[PDB]
Amino acid sequence: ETKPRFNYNAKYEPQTGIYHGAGQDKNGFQDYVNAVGQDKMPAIYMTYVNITAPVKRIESWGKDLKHVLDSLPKGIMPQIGLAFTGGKDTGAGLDKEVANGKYNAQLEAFYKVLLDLDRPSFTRIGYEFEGDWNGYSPESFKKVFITISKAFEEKNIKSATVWCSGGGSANFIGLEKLMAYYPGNEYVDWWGIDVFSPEEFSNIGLKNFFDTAHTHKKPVMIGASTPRYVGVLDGEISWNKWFKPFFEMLNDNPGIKAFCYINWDWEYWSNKNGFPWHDWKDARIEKNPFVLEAYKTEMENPIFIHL
Ligand SMILES: O[C@@H]1[C@@H](O)[C@H](O[C@@H]2[C@@H](O)[C@H](O[C@@H]3CO[C@@H](O)[C@H](O)[C@H]3O)OC[C@H]2O)OC[C@H]1O
Repeated sequence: ETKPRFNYNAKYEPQTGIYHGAGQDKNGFQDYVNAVGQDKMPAIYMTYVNITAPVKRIESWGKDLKHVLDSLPKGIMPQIGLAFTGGKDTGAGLDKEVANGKYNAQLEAFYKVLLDLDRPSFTRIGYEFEGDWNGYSPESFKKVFITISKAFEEKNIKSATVWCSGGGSANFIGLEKLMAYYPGNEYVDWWGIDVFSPEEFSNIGLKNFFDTAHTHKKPVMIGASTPRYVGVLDGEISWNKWFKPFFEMLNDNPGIKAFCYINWDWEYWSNKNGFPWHDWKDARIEKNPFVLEAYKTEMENPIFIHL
Protein backbone atom coordinates (compact mmCIF):
# COMPACT_ATOMS: atom_id res chain seq x y z
CA GLU A 1 0.00 0.00 0.00
CA THR A 2 3.08 2.27 -0.30
CA LYS A 3 2.68 3.92 -3.71
CA PRO A 4 5.82 3.69 -5.89
CA ARG A 5 7.60 7.04 -5.87
CA PHE A 6 7.69 9.49 -8.73
CA ASN A 7 11.20 10.51 -9.81
CA TYR A 8 11.95 14.11 -10.83
CA ASN A 9 15.75 13.66 -11.07
CA ALA A 10 16.40 16.53 -8.68
CA LYS A 11 19.70 17.08 -6.89
CA TYR A 12 20.23 14.31 -4.29
CA GLU A 13 16.75 12.93 -4.99
CA PRO A 14 16.72 9.14 -4.55
CA GLN A 15 15.44 7.16 -7.50
CA THR A 16 12.96 4.91 -5.69
CA GLY A 17 12.62 5.43 -1.92
CA ILE A 18 12.05 7.98 0.85
CA TYR A 19 14.97 9.39 2.83
CA HIS A 20 14.66 8.74 6.57
CA GLY A 21 15.44 11.89 8.56
CA ALA A 22 15.33 12.85 12.22
CA GLY A 23 16.27 15.62 14.59
CA GLN A 24 16.82 18.01 15.90
CA ASP A 25 19.61 17.97 18.50
CA LYS A 26 22.59 15.65 18.87
CA ASN A 27 21.42 13.71 21.92
CA GLY A 28 17.76 13.54 20.85
CA PHE A 29 18.90 12.11 17.52
CA GLN A 30 21.02 9.47 19.28
CA ASP A 31 18.16 8.56 21.63
CA TYR A 32 15.88 8.16 18.61
CA VAL A 33 18.41 6.00 16.78
CA ASN A 34 18.84 3.80 19.84
CA ALA A 35 15.05 3.37 19.96
CA VAL A 36 14.49 2.55 16.29
CA GLY A 37 17.66 0.48 15.87
CA GLN A 38 21.18 1.19 14.64
CA ASP A 39 20.34 -0.59 11.37
CA LYS A 40 17.64 2.10 10.82
CA MET A 41 20.01 5.05 11.19
CA PRO A 42 18.57 8.10 9.36
CA ALA A 43 20.15 9.26 6.13
CA ILE A 44 19.31 12.84 7.18
CA TYR A 45 20.27 14.81 10.32
CA MET A 46 18.45 18.09 11.06
CA THR A 47 20.32 21.26 12.07
CA TYR A 48 19.65 25.00 12.14
CA VAL A 49 21.53 28.27 11.79
CA ASN A 50 20.42 31.91 11.71
CA ILE A 51 22.38 33.91 9.15
CA THR A 52 21.84 37.13 11.08
CA ALA A 53 23.77 35.81 14.09
CA PRO A 54 27.39 36.98 14.50
CA VAL A 55 29.95 35.50 12.12
CA LYS A 56 31.50 33.63 15.07
CA ARG A 57 28.18 31.90 15.80
CA ILE A 58 28.10 30.75 12.17
CA GLU A 59 31.64 29.43 12.54
CA SER A 60 30.93 27.67 15.84
CA TRP A 61 27.73 26.20 14.39
CA GLY A 62 29.75 24.84 11.49
CA LYS A 63 32.46 23.41 13.72
CA ASP A 64 29.98 21.69 16.03
CA LEU A 65 28.06 20.29 13.05
CA LYS A 66 31.20 18.71 11.61
CA HIS A 67 32.05 17.32 15.06
CA VAL A 68 28.61 15.73 15.34
CA LEU A 69 28.61 14.35 11.80
CA ASP A 70 32.09 12.85 12.04
CA SER A 71 31.08 11.02 15.23
CA LEU A 72 28.17 9.47 13.29
CA PRO A 73 28.53 6.89 10.50
CA LYS A 74 29.79 8.13 7.15
CA GLY A 75 27.28 9.49 4.62
CA ILE A 76 24.74 11.30 6.80
CA MET A 77 23.28 14.31 5.00
CA PRO A 78 22.78 17.46 7.08
CA GLN A 79 19.41 19.11 6.52
CA ILE A 80 19.91 22.76 7.46
CA GLY A 81 17.13 25.10 8.51
CA LEU A 82 18.54 28.49 7.47
CA ALA A 83 16.77 31.42 9.12
CA PHE A 84 17.16 35.19 8.85
CA THR A 85 14.94 36.38 11.70
CA GLY A 86 15.58 39.09 14.26
CA GLY A 87 13.56 37.53 17.07
CA LYS A 88 12.17 34.25 18.36
CA ASP A 89 8.86 33.90 16.46
CA THR A 90 8.19 37.63 16.80
CA GLY A 91 7.64 38.36 13.11
CA ALA A 92 11.04 40.10 12.91
CA GLY A 93 11.93 39.24 9.33
CA LEU A 94 15.40 40.39 8.33
CA ASP A 95 15.13 39.34 4.67
CA LYS A 96 15.27 42.96 3.45
CA GLU A 97 18.55 43.46 5.31
CA VAL A 98 19.96 40.20 3.90
CA ALA A 99 18.76 41.15 0.41
CA ASN A 100 20.68 44.44 0.75
CA GLY A 101 24.00 42.81 1.65
CA LYS A 102 24.08 43.70 5.35
CA TYR A 103 24.81 40.04 6.25
CA ASN A 104 27.15 39.08 3.39
CA ALA A 105 29.91 38.33 5.90
CA GLN A 106 27.72 35.71 7.55
CA LEU A 107 26.75 34.27 4.16
CA GLU A 108 30.43 33.88 3.29
CA ALA A 109 30.96 32.08 6.59
CA PHE A 110 27.99 29.86 5.72
CA TYR A 111 29.32 29.07 2.24
CA LYS A 112 32.72 28.25 3.74
CA VAL A 113 31.18 25.75 6.18
CA LEU A 114 29.33 23.92 3.39
CA LEU A 115 32.48 23.89 1.26
CA ASP A 116 34.50 22.48 4.16
CA LEU A 117 31.80 19.90 4.90
CA ASP A 118 32.22 18.79 1.24
CA ARG A 119 29.32 16.33 1.34
CA PRO A 120 25.72 16.13 0.08
CA SER A 121 23.32 18.24 2.14
CA PHE A 122 20.06 20.18 2.01
CA THR A 123 19.48 23.83 2.86
CA ARG A 124 15.92 24.97 3.61
CA ILE A 125 16.50 28.65 2.83
CA GLY A 126 14.18 30.71 5.01
CA TYR A 127 12.17 27.67 6.04
CA GLU A 128 8.46 28.18 6.70
CA PHE A 129 8.80 31.26 4.52
CA GLU A 130 5.15 32.38 4.73
CA GLY A 131 4.69 31.95 8.51
CA ASP A 132 3.78 35.22 10.23
CA TRP A 133 6.13 34.33 13.10
CA ASN A 134 9.10 34.74 10.74
CA GLY A 135 7.80 37.94 9.13
CA TYR A 136 9.41 37.54 5.70
CA SER A 137 8.27 39.61 2.70
CA PRO A 138 7.77 37.94 -0.71
CA GLU A 139 9.98 40.10 -2.95
CA SER A 140 12.94 40.23 -0.58
CA PHE A 141 12.54 36.54 0.34
CA LYS A 142 12.82 35.58 -3.34
CA LYS A 143 15.85 37.79 -3.87
CA VAL A 144 17.57 36.17 -0.88
CA PHE A 145 16.68 32.66 -2.09
CA ILE A 146 17.96 33.35 -5.61
CA THR A 147 21.18 34.90 -4.29
CA ILE A 148 21.97 31.87 -2.13
CA SER A 149 20.90 29.42 -4.85
CA LYS A 150 23.20 31.15 -7.36
CA ALA A 151 26.06 31.18 -4.84
CA PHE A 152 25.65 27.42 -4.31
CA GLU A 153 25.78 26.90 -8.08
CA GLU A 154 28.71 29.25 -8.65
CA LYS A 155 30.79 27.71 -5.85
CA ASN A 156 29.73 24.15 -6.77
CA ILE A 157 28.48 23.75 -3.20
CA LYS A 158 27.22 20.24 -2.38
CA SER A 159 23.80 21.27 -1.09
CA ALA A 160 20.30 21.03 -2.57
CA THR A 161 18.03 24.05 -2.08
CA VAL A 162 14.66 23.42 -0.42
CA TRP A 163 11.70 25.84 -0.62
CA CYS A 164 9.85 24.79 2.51
CA SER A 165 6.32 25.92 3.34
CA GLY A 166 4.92 26.31 6.82
CA GLY A 167 1.80 24.51 5.63
CA GLY A 168 -1.02 24.23 8.15
CA SER A 169 0.86 26.22 10.78
CA ALA A 170 0.63 29.14 8.34
CA ASN A 171 -3.06 28.35 7.63
CA PHE A 172 -2.43 26.75 4.20
CA ILE A 173 -2.46 29.96 2.13
CA GLY A 174 -3.71 29.73 -1.45
CA LEU A 175 -1.40 28.89 -4.33
CA GLU A 176 -1.41 32.46 -5.66
CA LYS A 177 -0.18 33.67 -2.26
CA LEU A 178 2.39 30.86 -2.04
CA MET A 179 3.74 31.72 -5.49
CA ALA A 180 4.45 35.28 -4.34
CA TYR A 181 7.33 33.65 -2.41
CA TYR A 182 8.37 31.26 -5.20
CA PRO A 183 11.74 32.10 -6.82
CA GLY A 184 11.20 29.88 -9.86
CA ASN A 185 11.97 26.26 -10.71
CA GLU A 186 15.49 27.05 -11.92
CA TYR A 187 16.60 28.02 -8.38
CA VAL A 188 14.76 25.33 -6.38
CA ASP A 189 15.95 21.74 -6.07
CA TRP A 190 13.25 20.41 -3.72
CA TRP A 191 9.97 21.57 -2.29
CA GLY A 192 9.35 21.16 1.42
CA ILE A 193 6.42 21.31 3.81
CA ASP A 194 6.35 21.00 7.59
CA VAL A 195 3.53 18.98 9.14
CA PHE A 196 2.55 19.33 12.80
CA SER A 197 -1.08 19.49 13.96
CA PRO A 198 -3.03 16.27 13.25
CA GLU A 199 -5.89 18.12 11.50
CA GLU A 200 -3.41 19.11 8.78
CA PHE A 201 -3.49 15.57 7.36
CA SER A 202 -7.10 15.94 6.20
CA ASN A 203 -6.86 19.57 5.07
CA ILE A 204 -7.43 20.09 1.35
CA GLY A 205 -4.56 22.61 1.36
CA LEU A 206 -2.14 19.74 1.95
CA LYS A 207 -3.35 17.78 -1.10
CA ASN A 208 -3.31 20.99 -3.17
CA PHE A 209 0.29 21.56 -2.10
CA PHE A 210 1.37 18.09 -3.27
CA ASP A 211 -0.61 18.52 -6.51
CA THR A 212 1.26 21.69 -7.48
CA ALA A 213 4.65 20.41 -6.30
CA HIS A 214 4.20 17.53 -8.73
CA THR A 215 3.45 19.84 -11.67
CA HIS A 216 6.41 22.04 -10.77
CA LYS A 217 8.29 18.71 -11.21
CA LYS A 218 9.88 18.90 -7.76
CA PRO A 219 10.17 16.19 -5.10
CA VAL A 220 8.74 17.02 -1.67
CA MET A 221 10.58 16.76 1.63
CA ILE A 222 8.64 16.77 4.88
CA GLY A 223 11.12 19.33 6.22
CA ALA A 224 10.05 19.00 9.86
CA SER A 225 7.34 17.06 11.64
CA THR A 226 6.26 16.16 15.17
CA PRO A 227 2.95 15.02 16.77
CA ARG A 228 2.01 18.52 17.84
CA TYR A 229 -0.71 18.59 20.55
CA VAL A 230 -0.62 14.77 20.58
CA GLY A 231 2.78 13.55 21.69
CA VAL A 232 3.44 9.87 22.29
CA LEU A 233 2.49 9.24 25.92
CA ASP A 234 -1.05 7.94 25.24
CA GLY A 235 0.06 4.81 23.38
CA GLU A 236 -2.40 3.63 20.74
CA ILE A 237 -4.41 6.85 21.11
CA SER A 238 -1.31 8.89 20.26
CA TRP A 239 -0.47 6.57 17.36
CA ASN A 240 -3.93 6.65 15.78
CA LYS A 241 -4.29 10.44 16.15
CA TRP A 242 -1.01 11.46 14.49
CA PHE A 243 1.35 8.68 13.47
CA LYS A 244 -1.25 6.64 11.59
CA PRO A 245 -2.24 9.51 9.24
CA PHE A 246 1.42 10.58 9.05
CA PHE A 247 2.50 7.28 7.51
CA GLU A 248 -0.67 7.23 5.41
CA MET A 249 0.40 10.59 3.98
CA LEU A 250 3.85 9.21 3.09
CA ASN A 251 2.25 6.14 1.44
CA ASP A 252 -0.37 8.06 -0.54
CA ASN A 253 1.69 10.88 -2.10
CA PRO A 254 4.30 9.52 -4.54
CA GLY A 255 6.22 12.80 -4.77
CA ILE A 256 7.32 12.70 -1.12
CA LYS A 257 10.96 11.60 -1.21
CA ALA A 258 12.12 12.46 2.32
CA PHE A 259 10.74 12.98 5.82
CA CYS A 260 12.21 14.54 8.96
CA TYR A 261 10.78 13.51 12.36
CA ILE A 262 11.58 15.67 15.41
CA ASN A 263 12.13 13.51 18.51
CA TRP A 264 11.76 16.22 21.16
CA ASP A 265 10.36 16.95 24.62
CA TRP A 266 8.89 20.23 23.41
CA GLU A 267 8.20 21.60 26.89
CA TYR A 268 11.91 21.21 27.75
CA TRP A 269 13.08 22.92 24.56
CA SER A 270 10.48 25.70 24.84
CA ASN A 271 11.86 26.79 28.21
CA LYS A 272 15.45 26.18 27.15
CA ASN A 273 15.21 28.03 23.82
CA GLY A 274 12.49 30.59 24.57
CA PHE A 275 10.18 29.52 21.77
CA PRO A 276 6.41 29.00 22.17
CA TRP A 277 6.12 25.20 22.09
CA HIS A 278 5.13 24.63 25.73
CA ASP A 279 1.89 22.76 24.97
CA TRP A 280 3.17 20.79 21.94
CA LYS A 281 3.46 17.61 24.11
CA ASP A 282 6.28 15.05 24.39
CA ALA A 283 7.34 13.66 20.98
CA ARG A 284 10.17 11.33 22.13
CA ILE A 285 9.06 7.99 20.69
CA GLU A 286 11.30 6.10 23.13
CA LYS A 287 9.14 7.30 26.04
CA ASN A 288 6.19 5.09 25.00
CA PRO A 289 6.45 1.35 24.20
CA PHE A 290 3.44 1.23 21.90
CA VAL A 291 4.60 4.19 19.83
CA LEU A 292 8.23 3.08 19.75
CA GLU A 293 7.36 -0.43 18.54
CA ALA A 294 4.84 0.82 15.98
CA TYR A 295 7.31 3.40 14.66
CA LYS A 296 10.15 0.88 14.53
CA THR A 297 7.79 -1.33 12.50
CA GLU A 298 7.08 1.43 9.98
CA MET A 299 10.83 2.00 9.60
CA GLU A 300 11.12 -1.64 8.47
CA ASN A 301 9.14 -0.71 5.35
CA PRO A 302 11.62 -1.15 2.45
CA ILE A 303 10.55 2.20 0.94
CA PHE A 304 12.64 3.97 3.61
CA ILE A 305 16.31 4.71 2.92
CA HIS A 306 18.44 4.46 6.04
CA LEU A 307 22.19 4.92 6.64
O1 LIG B 1 15.26 28.70 15.86
C1 LIG B 1 14.83 27.40 15.41
C2 LIG B 1 13.32 27.39 15.22
O2 LIG B 1 12.95 28.33 14.19
C3 LIG B 1 12.90 25.99 14.79
O3 LIG B 1 11.55 25.94 14.56
C4 LIG B 1 11.10 24.71 13.98
C5 LIG B 1 9.98 24.93 12.95
O4 LIG B 1 9.89 23.79 12.08
C6 LIG B 1 8.62 25.19 13.58
O5 LIG B 1 8.36 26.46 14.05
C7 LIG B 1 7.07 26.64 14.65
C8 LIG B 1 5.96 26.43 13.63
O6 LIG B 1 4.70 26.69 14.24
C9 LIG B 1 4.55 28.00 14.77
O7 LIG B 1 3.26 28.08 15.37
C10 LIG B 1 5.61 28.29 15.83
O8 LIG B 1 5.55 29.66 16.24
C11 LIG B 1 6.99 28.03 15.25
O9 LIG B 1 7.98 28.19 16.27
O10 LIG B 1 8.33 24.23 14.60
C12 LIG B 1 9.31 24.20 15.64
C13 LIG B 1 10.66 23.78 15.09
O11 LIG B 1 10.60 22.43 14.59
O12 LIG B 1 13.29 25.08 15.82
C14 LIG B 1 14.71 24.98 15.97
C15 LIG B 1 15.23 26.34 16.43
O13 LIG B 1 16.65 26.29 16.56
